[PDB]
Amino acid sequence: GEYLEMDLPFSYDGAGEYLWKTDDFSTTVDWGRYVNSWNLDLLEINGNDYTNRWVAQHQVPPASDGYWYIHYKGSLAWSHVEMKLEHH
Ligand SMILES: [Ca+2]
Ligand code: NI
Repeated sequence: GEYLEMDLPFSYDGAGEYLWKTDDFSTTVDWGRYVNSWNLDLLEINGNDYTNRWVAQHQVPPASDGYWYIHYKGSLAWSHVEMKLEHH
């Protein structure tokens, strides 16, 4: 299971189980830069459970190498995650 690097903003739609990594999360307080998901079985980031929950990027601790390691699992065509900036 290799973590595939991606850049923000990032979203994914549909079923499957995927491993992604990024170093692009906000580390300063910004309630506009968030992660959200729905209809997932699992969304874990650095061992923290965010499955189907809204969280600001700055609330998610990085790993000790400065990356965020994301494990996604969904079983539906409308399973979804997004990691992005609030448009307003
Ligand atoms: Ca990057
Ligand atoms: Ni605008």
